[PDB]
Amino acid sequence: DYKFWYTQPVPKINDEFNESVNEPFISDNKVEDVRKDEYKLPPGYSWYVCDVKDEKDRSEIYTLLTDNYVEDDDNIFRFNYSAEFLLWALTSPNYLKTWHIGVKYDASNKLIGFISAIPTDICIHKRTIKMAEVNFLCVHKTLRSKRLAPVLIKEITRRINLENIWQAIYTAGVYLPKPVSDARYYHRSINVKKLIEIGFSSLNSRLTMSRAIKLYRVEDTLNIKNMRLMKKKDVEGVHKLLGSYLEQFNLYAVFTKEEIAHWFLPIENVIYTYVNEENGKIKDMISFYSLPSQILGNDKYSTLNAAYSFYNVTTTATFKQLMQDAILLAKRNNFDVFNALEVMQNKSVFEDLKFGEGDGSLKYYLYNWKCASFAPAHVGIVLL
Ligand SMILES: CCCCCCCCCCCCCC(=O)CSCCNC(=O)CCNC(=O)[C@H](O)C(C)(C)COP(=O)(O)OP(=O)(O)OC[C@H]1O[C@@H](n2cnc3c(N)ncnc32)[C@H](O)[C@@H]1OP(=O)(O)O
Ligand SMILES: Cc1n[nH]c(C)c1Cc1nnc(-c2sc3ccccc3c2OC2CCNCC2)o1
Ligand SMILES: [Cl-]
Ligand SMILES: [Mg+2]
Ligand SMILES: [N+]
Repeated sequence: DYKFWYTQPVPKINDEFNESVNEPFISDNKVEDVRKDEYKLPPGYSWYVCDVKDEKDRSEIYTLLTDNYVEDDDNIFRFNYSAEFLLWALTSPNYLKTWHIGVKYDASNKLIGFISAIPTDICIHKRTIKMAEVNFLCVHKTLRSKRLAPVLIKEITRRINLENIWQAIYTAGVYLPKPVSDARYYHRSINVKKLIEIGFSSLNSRLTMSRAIKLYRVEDTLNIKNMRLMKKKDVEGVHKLLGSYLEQFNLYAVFTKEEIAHWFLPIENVIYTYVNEENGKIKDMISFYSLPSQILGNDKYSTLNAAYSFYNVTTTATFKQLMQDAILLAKRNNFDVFNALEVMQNKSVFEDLKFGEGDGSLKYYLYNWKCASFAPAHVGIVLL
């Protein structure tokens, strides 16, 4: 029925647009007309402005997400974004603290809901638009199906519109009106044995434990011998290499140098970026972020460490050789599995590099934007 989504400027379930349509649902919006009152919460709940730079406010958001955020379909894994990852994800250039919105239960003073946005320039079918990237919408498990989520959504929309921004980008595993693209995820086992023991991977009479371990063995030698952790001197080179690469896609963020520095400079247990420099020029890059999942009800293991393919560009090797090196660098950093979406050129290497198809897919959405949908190979952005 989508009783809430149908009141919003997003496509109806049956809407399909020609490649030539690329425009808002509602144009000529006026900042002066935006509501100045906060949306009403049910009795006993209050808005709270989170300070993600304050360790203790950041720890509250962390706890709320650790306990109540996204699980896989079978409720075996729940994402466990670290506190330091949340700092990086929310404090990108020109971020607004007022777009990091909590909801507390007054009587306990406990955070029970959150939603966030950061500003980014998004190019959709060759038109670049200032947008908000929305993420970390979460309502405590005890308060589900009370229609709190549309309150969170309408309040962040209002605060975004105060900044004269009228479009947003977001991703979800659930189907909503109406994806612009849908990308399945794939997984490449690194610590085979652990993945078998927690239920993620399987054996059979052909594939015994020892044979599974040998199937996924990797050689500890890079195809691109000089691939090294990115350093601040590499920001201009990464900006040129990535910025050029991304223009081929139907949907991508347009990064400034500031943004390159924030989204790529390495941070242990958060973001890993490697580069290959030749004559002071960056010719190849690999990047993946750390997103562990908490393992629910396994006696032996509590955490699955997982590296998430982010942006990868090669000019001196084949894309397969580059992604093989990305797997190796993940293995060198203690990750159990390497996860990738079928975006950009990724799908082309999955069979050869022994990726297995996962359980589900990630839907990409835009708010207040009408356009043709497209295959995920034409998606050139990866959200957190
Ligand atoms: C111009 C600026 C524009 C800015 C805003 C752009 C839009 C931003 C939109 C947000 C983007 C976030 C992206 C992002 O964070 C990444 S996707 C991860 C979302 N978070 C989780 O899955 C965490 C675990 N689940 C929860 O915490 C709750 O189930 C949530 C809070 C999801 C819903 O709480 P609830 O207690 O289960 O449900 P009610 O309160 O009763 O609300 C039901 C209404 O919520 C609609 N719903 C459910 N899940 C949704 C989802 N993932 N996106 C959008 N809408 C979602 C649902 O269809 C229904 O509407 P309908 O009746 O029409 O069908
Ligand atoms: C809960 C869980 N534990 N382990 C799994 C697999 C899942 C299910 C799942 N949901 N999204 C995904 C994937 S794979 C993936 C691979 C590369 C890049 C992004 C993603 C991605 O999305 C990102 C970005 C949007 N925000 C959530 C995380 O994977
Ligand atoms: Cl309303
Ligand atoms: Mg609710
Ligand atoms: N996301």
